[PDB]
Amino acid sequence: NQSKILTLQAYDPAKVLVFIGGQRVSGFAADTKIVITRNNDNISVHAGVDGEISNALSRDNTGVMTLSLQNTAKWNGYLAQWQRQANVTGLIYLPVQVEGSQGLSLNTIGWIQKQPDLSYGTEVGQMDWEIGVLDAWLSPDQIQGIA
Amino acid sequence: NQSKILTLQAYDPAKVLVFIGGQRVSGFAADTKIVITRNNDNISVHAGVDGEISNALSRDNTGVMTLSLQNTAKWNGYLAQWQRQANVTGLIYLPVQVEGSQGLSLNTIGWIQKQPDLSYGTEVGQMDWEIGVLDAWLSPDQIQGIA
Amino acid sequence: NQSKILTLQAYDPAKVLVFIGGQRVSGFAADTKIVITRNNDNISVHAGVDGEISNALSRDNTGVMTLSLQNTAKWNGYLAQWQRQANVTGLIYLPVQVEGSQGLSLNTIGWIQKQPDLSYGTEVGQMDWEIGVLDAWLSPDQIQGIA
Amino acid sequence: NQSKILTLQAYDPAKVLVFIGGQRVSGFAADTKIVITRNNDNISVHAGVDGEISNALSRDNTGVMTLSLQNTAKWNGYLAQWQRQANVTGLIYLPVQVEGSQGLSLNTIGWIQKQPDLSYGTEVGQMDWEIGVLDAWLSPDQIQGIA
Amino acid sequence: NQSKILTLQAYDPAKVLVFIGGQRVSGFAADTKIVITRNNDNISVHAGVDGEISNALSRDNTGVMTLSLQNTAKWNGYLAQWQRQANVTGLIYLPVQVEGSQGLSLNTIGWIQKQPDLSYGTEVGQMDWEIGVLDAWLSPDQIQGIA
Amino acid sequence: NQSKILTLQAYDPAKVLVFIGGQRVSGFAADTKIVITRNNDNISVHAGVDGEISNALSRDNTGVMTLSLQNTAKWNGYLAQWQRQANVTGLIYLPVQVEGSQGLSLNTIGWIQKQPDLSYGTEVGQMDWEIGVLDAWLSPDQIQGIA
Amino acid sequence: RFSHWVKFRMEESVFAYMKRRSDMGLSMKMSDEDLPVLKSVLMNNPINIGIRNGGILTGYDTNKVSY
Repeated sequence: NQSKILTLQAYDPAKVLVFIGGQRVSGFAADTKIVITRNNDNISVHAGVDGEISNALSRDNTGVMTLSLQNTAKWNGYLAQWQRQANVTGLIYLPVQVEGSQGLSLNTIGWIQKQPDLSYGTEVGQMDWEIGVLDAWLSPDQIQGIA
Repeated sequence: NQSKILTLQAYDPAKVLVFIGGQRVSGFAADTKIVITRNNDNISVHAGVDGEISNALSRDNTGVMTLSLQNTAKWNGYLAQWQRQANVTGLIYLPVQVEGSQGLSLNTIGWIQKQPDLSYGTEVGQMDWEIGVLDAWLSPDQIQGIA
Repeated sequence: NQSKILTLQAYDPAKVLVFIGGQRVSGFAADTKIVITRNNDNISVHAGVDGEISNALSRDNTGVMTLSLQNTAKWNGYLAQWQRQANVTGLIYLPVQVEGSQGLSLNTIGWIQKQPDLSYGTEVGQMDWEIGVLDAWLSPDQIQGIA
Repeated sequence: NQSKILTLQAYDPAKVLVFIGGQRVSGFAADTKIVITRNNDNISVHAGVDGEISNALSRDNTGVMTLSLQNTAKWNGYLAQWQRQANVTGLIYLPVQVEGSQGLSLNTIGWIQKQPDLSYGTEVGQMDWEIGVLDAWLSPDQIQGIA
Repeated sequence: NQSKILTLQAYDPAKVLVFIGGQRVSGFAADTKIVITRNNDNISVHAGVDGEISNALSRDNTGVMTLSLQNTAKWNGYLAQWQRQANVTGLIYLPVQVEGSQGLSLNTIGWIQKQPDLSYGTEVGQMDWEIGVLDAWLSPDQIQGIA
Repeated sequence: NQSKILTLQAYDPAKVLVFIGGQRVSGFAADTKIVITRNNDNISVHAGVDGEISNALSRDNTGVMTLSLQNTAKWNGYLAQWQRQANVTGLIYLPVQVEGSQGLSLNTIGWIQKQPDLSYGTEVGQMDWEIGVLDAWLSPDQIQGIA
Repeated sequence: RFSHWVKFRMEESVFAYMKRRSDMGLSMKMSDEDLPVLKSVLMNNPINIGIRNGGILTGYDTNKVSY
């Protein structure tokens, strides 16, 4: 029914901006651009023998962010240099930002957690870089009307 | 055979109402709207060497409720704000209610247990919010003729 | 070959009767009506270093019975009430019976072990109730000619 | 090529005879009639630090035999009675024999290890009885020319 | 391109000879004839806290060889007799050899490690005999021009 | 759109050169030529009770490299000889190099970690040699414009 | 002394590989597919011994450039 159109402007995936270290990322893969996850659930429940229930608030909010890039992309070079930079000098952190075109944003600092699996074949491959983000609270700021 | 029609009125999925905190939820996914589960089975059986059997009644009735929303939905904003609200202030609980159009209802309190995995790609994604419900006894109240 | 017809009367699935608590169950799912299993194998084998073999007879014969019902069925109400009844009052057991139209029967007592996963979507769902049966020896009584 | 025909008489599955307790089994399933397996491998290898190798001969030769029967078969009754017979009286063993039409035979004693999962639906089901066999050395006796 | 033809004579699978005990094996399955594997990797790496790296040479080189035979094959008889022979008399070992038509060869001693799963149905089955080989270094001797 | 062509020269897989010990490898498989992975992630995170976060730099950078070769390839001979060479004499290491036509390169030393599974059938098989590489930092040197 | 040692050993290492590669036929050739191996040839003999013994420096600076 036309009275329940959830998006009056078509969702254009190109509006989703990602900035790492202050430069705009580009050269993404075929299907998925990014994935953001947490490691720990929000609260812990300790239920007693007779049904007494008490809850605790978590204090580890770190998450992991995956970034799919075609292995022919130029940005593979910048990340590869950065790994060695941090391994020797010991400076790992780097600002990270995400723009939620019509969804949830993100703005924190992160570091390269692991390097992907490089494979060469008859087709242009793919790479999944893991950018661990220090704090992973999604922000609704892009949405209007949030009272 | 027409003498075994189990539903004389077609099951309309839009009649299933969900209220969290007193506001009606909207903006659901493509296939499944909700899923309600328990964590622990009802009773424990302790069987002796020679066949003596004795049973115990459980006292942990907590369950988990999953809520599928399109990542472009507006309700993603309300839940995202609520997480930070509770993380700092320490108020986690919130009333939850479900209307069993032609099934089982539910009416209890719950909290956001975990945040989903946000992914951006060529199609409008999806989100699976986990609303832990304190007590998960399904209610047959919507059914008539229950003697 | 027609000299090896294993059933001279077609197997009609509607002849399989199930009575729980003395009322006939109805409102089953699409493919499978029931499944009966044991938990423990019949005997234990203790084999020695040099090949001495000795066997033991089990004394835990409990099994589990699954009962598929459409989530729009009325019998979901009776089971849901029964759970709360037993949780508070402490009376769990209830007679169970099965009629093996052209197979094996069953007649024992059982209780509701767990409640299924309730899901709402674009199609009428399904529920798998677990009726733990105290003793699960299948009976050949329906078969004629068992000498 | 016709100079490498491995079977000059077509393999007829109906020649495979199975006798349990002295009566011929009948009423088998659709695809597989029987499966015979061992539990333990034949010898154990204990290799030293510097490469010294020594071997040991196993003394547990028990195996398991699966027997697929249509749930409408009459032989389900005989096995079901036998279980209760042994559970009370304590006599479990029973001779078992197999005829390898154009393969390997078997001749030993065995017992019912577990009872299958009985399921009722829109199609005639199936049952997988487990007949643990005390000794599971396959016999080539049916093959001619074994020097 | 025709300047990169890796095999100037078509690879004929029938040239692959296998001799066990001095007699040529025959009666193989449909897709795969043999598979040769090792159990342990070649060297062990012990890396220190600060990056010091040291390596060790393995001394367990045993492998496993699988041999697919149609269950109607005559060679099933010879292996079945051999098992009982070794179980009683205690002589397990037996020479094994493989001819790498256009690949790698093998020449060592081995024993029957386990017996396969015998199954009877509407189609001629298959058997996977495990011939543990004492030493599993592949030999390039069939290849010419190895300087 | 033509304003976002990520590669102005088509990616030709034949430009990817691999040198082991100073000789150019050849005779690769059908789909994938190589795969490069690490074993350990880059840094370790130790988060305290109250949210204090501290990080550590890894010092184990070893990786594994897989090399797919048709089992009829001639290079299988060179690797097979090398294994025995190192097993007896104790010299395992050997230079390894990779050319990233339009990607990331690699230049380090490595050794043969395990030997693949040799299988013979109706089709020309395949082999996956594992060349453990001592240090696995990918190099962007082939990319121009890396400031 | 360091410069003389590096010069002598680089010449030695290149010549030894080239001759051994030309003694089996299959002499080296001027092509994009054959020249890169000189990277390994040089990185092997002098450089990887100099780094291990500590004569040649390595790491990162501040100039903000690798050594």
